[PDB]
Amino acid sequence: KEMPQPKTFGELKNLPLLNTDKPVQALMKIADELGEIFKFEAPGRVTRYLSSQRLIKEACDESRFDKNLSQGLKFVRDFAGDGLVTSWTHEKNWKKAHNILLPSFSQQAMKGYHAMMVDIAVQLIQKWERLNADEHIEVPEDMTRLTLDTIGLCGFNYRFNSFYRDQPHPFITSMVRALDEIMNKLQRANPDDPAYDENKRQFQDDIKVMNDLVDKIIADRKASGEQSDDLLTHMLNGKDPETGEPLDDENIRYQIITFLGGGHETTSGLLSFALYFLVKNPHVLQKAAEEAARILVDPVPSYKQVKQLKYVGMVLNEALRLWPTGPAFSLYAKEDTVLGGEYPLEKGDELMVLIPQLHRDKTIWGDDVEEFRPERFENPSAIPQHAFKPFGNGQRACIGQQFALHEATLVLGMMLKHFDFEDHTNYELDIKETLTLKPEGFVVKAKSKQIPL
Amino acid sequence: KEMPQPKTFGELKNLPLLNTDKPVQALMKIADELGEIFKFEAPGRVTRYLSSQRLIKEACDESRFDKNLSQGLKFVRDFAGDGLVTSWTHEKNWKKAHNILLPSFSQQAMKGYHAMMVDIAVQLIQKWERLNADEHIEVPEDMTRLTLDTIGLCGFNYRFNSFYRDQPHPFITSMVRALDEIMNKLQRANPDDPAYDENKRQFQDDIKVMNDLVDKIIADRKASGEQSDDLLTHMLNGKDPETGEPLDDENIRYQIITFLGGGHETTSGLLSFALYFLVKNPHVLQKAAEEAARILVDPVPSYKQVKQLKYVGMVLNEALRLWPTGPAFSLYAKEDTVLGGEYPLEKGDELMVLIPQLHRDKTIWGDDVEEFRPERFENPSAIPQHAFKPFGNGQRACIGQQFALHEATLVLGMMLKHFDFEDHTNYELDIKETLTLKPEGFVVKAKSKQIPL
Ligand code: HEM
Ligand code: HEM
Repeated sequence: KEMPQPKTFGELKNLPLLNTDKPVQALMKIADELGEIFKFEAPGRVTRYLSSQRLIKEACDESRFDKNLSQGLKFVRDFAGDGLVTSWTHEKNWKKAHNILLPSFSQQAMKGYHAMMVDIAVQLIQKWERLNADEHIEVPEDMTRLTLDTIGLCGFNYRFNSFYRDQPHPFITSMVRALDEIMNKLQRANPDDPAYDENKRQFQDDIKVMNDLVDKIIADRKASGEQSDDLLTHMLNGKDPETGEPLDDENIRYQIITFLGGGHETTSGLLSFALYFLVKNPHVLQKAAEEAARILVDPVPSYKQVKQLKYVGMVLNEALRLWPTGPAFSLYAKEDTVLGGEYPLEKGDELMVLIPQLHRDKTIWGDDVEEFRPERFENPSAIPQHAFKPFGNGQRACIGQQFALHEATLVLGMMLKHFDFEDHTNYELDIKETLTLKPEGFVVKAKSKQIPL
Repeated sequence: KEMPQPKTFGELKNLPLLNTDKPVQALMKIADELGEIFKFEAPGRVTRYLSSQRLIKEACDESRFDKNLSQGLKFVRDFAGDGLVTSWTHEKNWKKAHNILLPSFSQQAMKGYHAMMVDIAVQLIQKWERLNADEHIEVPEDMTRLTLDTIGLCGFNYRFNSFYRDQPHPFITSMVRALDEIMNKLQRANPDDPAYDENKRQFQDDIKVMNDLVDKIIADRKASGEQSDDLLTHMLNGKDPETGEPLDDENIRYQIITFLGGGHETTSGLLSFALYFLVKNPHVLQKAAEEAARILVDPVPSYKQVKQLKYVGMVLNEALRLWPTGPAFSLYAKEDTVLGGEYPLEKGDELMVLIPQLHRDKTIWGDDVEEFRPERFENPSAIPQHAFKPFGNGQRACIGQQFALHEATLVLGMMLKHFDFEDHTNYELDIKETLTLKPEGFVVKAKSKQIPL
């Protein structure tokens, strides 16, 4: 069968369709019009967007397709190098680092991070307890403070001290400016044009900032004479069982950058969407609060109590169903293949999985795919293979998934135990896109339940 | 640290604890009571049972510990001699045979076995296709017919023709009766009593049928004048690269018996437990069956398609986590040493790894350790070293591991492609123990999907 394709702009083909603040939301709209697959052509490149579980379960066969670096990720590689997110599977440093850092997300490791997650969570709760009558909460801003600080402390014993700051930490300003520079690069006809010399001067400055903090984190660890078993411990000391080799210096630097960027943004998105859906669905908020109060019976949560917040977990999954905060991942064909018995592909051909659309496939989820209903996840194992993919696929799936979900479950649980929430502006969801998705301008009021912490 | 010890029986010490049909399960229950290590005393022997990954990972250090023959294996050596399973690592014939036969398990060799594995697999599928409307399947019975036939045919070009029989083949009747006589001998206070002279004559009779079949297998091969590149070809003609020597006649006979025994029973257990867990976990059954339908698109599976059954592979590994079919292995201290910083051992001290307990270490796997969740094996690198050992350890690990999993993956794939399964009796798991583990009395109904074979 011949592939649907959205409207074209002459020699620019489809490229102007992504000249927008909201490209993923644009593609989702295309997917609504054209169905489970469409061709997307730009000058000198072609990809195919998949939206159905039927096709995506084939794309997620690792014998037939491997992770591809999208143009965006290729530009990310200019500062994240061969860190885990921006490495090819066949690069030696991918499997090495994969093997070395996976124990940093073991069950023992997760227990060891719990205390410091509580440290940051207490700081959030205290900030909100200390607000005056009628003040509000800037939700994504506060959630980004929490998640940046959490990965900094749990991973690196580094304190960003974001709750002491009116404005994001410099590292994040640089990071966001570098990603912003990257977004703008995706839709430029002449990269080399001298007009863009000021941008790449700014890009080089942003990379300088990120590396300055890297140098510090490393120098502090070397100088604290510490083996505080955390993510950094593993980066500096762990040896890969296959090769018997450690990470080299350069790669460690890239890993720090990678984990500092990747380790917070998607999670803050998740928390912001989850709070959004809770205030728009008071019956769900009430049920989630009921669990928080029944389970979190101590002044601070235990690891085991967090594992027992089953419904809070369902809330977080149902937020990732509707708005997966890393909304796309890219694949390539390992060999010539036919997709879905209809679409022939040649070795090298690229696919894009459009996760938000996958998560709205009515053959999987039923009629009411737009409804926020955490009960869809009562029994997570009922969900078919390759139907719910907010953490990607296979050996290149998110290494930090259990970290993300533990942090988010801890924090949301505490939030529901301690405050009642009001959507006082009747906020209209507005989704900002970077490489990630987040509510923009989401604000709430939190009335303390006056329960000691 | 003082070491826990279960309840005692006067002069008999702990030995009557193993006077049950289900000793490994009894040992697991003790492990749950007493923890990561206990001492077990008999008249004239002591061993320590290990259950934690922390201690087992040390036990698996080959510089400190070498494979020991348990009292059971020492008795098996009465007919398996210095076959690979029943040899000491320091016996010349171990490394010789290991070097000679290890190439018989190369993916190259696997490719050559595939055709004959499908032969037997097709016999099983056809049997089930030919059952009448309300008939059932005796699962362990059929899985044993299949596995025995596979190792006979692929190994030795011998056909047990087990699907043409109601009763097990005489070889397996005698092998089973001989191993049972071993099991009973592990409990007898005065072995030389005249009350057991009937048992000892029958044990010799069972040895004689095994040796009769061996003689025929060798006779058959020689008169054939063939070099059918199989496991028998290597035994008969292969030379050890290190010594430059072939196996002698005697050792060849022992290898044949060893492979015909261990080549089938553990594999048939694995298949039986896997099918058990699938019918108990319908959401996993549907995921596995969907995989099989998507991958096995030809009337007979190819070697390449069997390698694509990733989720089926996960199901098998999760059945090996809960019920590793060879549930224990034994080690001894090569020198005086201290285990786990706390438990001093003298040269020669014996250890027993209790693999089902290892696999239930909550520190490694999480709290939900009794649940059947194949997705624990989605990313191999996420499983700590020495945490999953169904195939033993190091240079003395299972040589047949690849063969076992290829056969099992092929067969379970075809079973899920061709039939729907019903747990019509709501079976209560009943685990029969020999030296190996298997469900007893497990029955299902198979409804054909009427897909041609
Ligand atoms: C809700 C939160 C998160 C979501 C939705 C998410 C999503 C994803 C996705 C979709 C991928 C695959 C990207 C691709 O195929 O190109 C991925 C990879 C990754 N994620 Fe996450 N992530 C989250 C949280 C985290 C956290 C907390 C960390 C670290 C602490 C992290 C570290 C990574 C890394 C290192 C990779 C690359 C893994 C590899 O290829 O070996 N993520 N994530
Ligand atoms: C699921 C199936 C199987 C399991 C769970 C399994 C398990 C084991 C274990 C635990 C050992 C080590 C024993 C010890 O340390 O005392 C072992 C050794 C062995 N297995 Fe397997 N096995 C399986 C299948 C097979 C197959 C199919 C074959 C032959 C075709 C085979 C042949 C052997 C041999 C020859 C050894 C001794 C290797 C040596 O020491 O050099 N096994 N098996």
